[PDB]
Amino acid sequence: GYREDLLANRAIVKHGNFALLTPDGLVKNIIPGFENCDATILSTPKLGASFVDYLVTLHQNGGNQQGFGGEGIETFLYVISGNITAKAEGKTFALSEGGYLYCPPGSLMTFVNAQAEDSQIFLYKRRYVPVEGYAPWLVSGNASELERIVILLDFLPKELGFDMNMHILSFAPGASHGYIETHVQEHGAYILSGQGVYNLDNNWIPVKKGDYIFMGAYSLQAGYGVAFSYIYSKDCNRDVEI
Repeated sequence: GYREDLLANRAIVKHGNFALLTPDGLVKNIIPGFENCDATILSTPKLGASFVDYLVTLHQNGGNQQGFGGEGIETFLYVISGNITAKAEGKTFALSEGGYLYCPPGSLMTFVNAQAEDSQIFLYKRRYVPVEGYAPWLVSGNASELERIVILLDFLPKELGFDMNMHILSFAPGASHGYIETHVQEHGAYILSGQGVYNLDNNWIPVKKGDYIFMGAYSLQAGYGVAFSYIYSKDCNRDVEI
């Protein structure tokens, strides 16, 4: 049989713990402000996340010219593929694959497909948490130009001004290393490329390009290549308010 039919139907959920979503096999979301593009909402508080993230494929002139952000809301955009034109804080950014844009609270973001063919984007937003004597700021660039800490990438500054960060993990084929972790902090991962196997709630699940995974608070993760790379969020630098 076709390797594909085998991997058909993997969308599993364990609210608050984890969820494997396959945005493909999902109904599109009609979100005001988004024109000529298919938007599909992923993690949301109703799933337990303290953020909302999206996967959006932009058709010709697809994007959001209305302004994505919101008051007290910070956002982050990542060009999965194609070319778009983002705008924020009066500036303009020509983002190509790997191009990213972070906006501090308040600085609405707009973006549109900059090419003829479809451009695919990954969106993320959360309610920013201010701390005395600090503040975040607009950050933009391309993954290519990022440090190369297997390879870990840190998209945002580590300063307390920031209360979150986006990362990309890559695993070359002949790799002998794998991913693992336990955490109080949630995670939202979108598999950028390759194919691998994850171990969420003690069960192995083949994972692949296009898949999305919600790792809830207080969960154990693990995965390995089989180039396997994925982008993922992570809140940080903050105490827990009660």
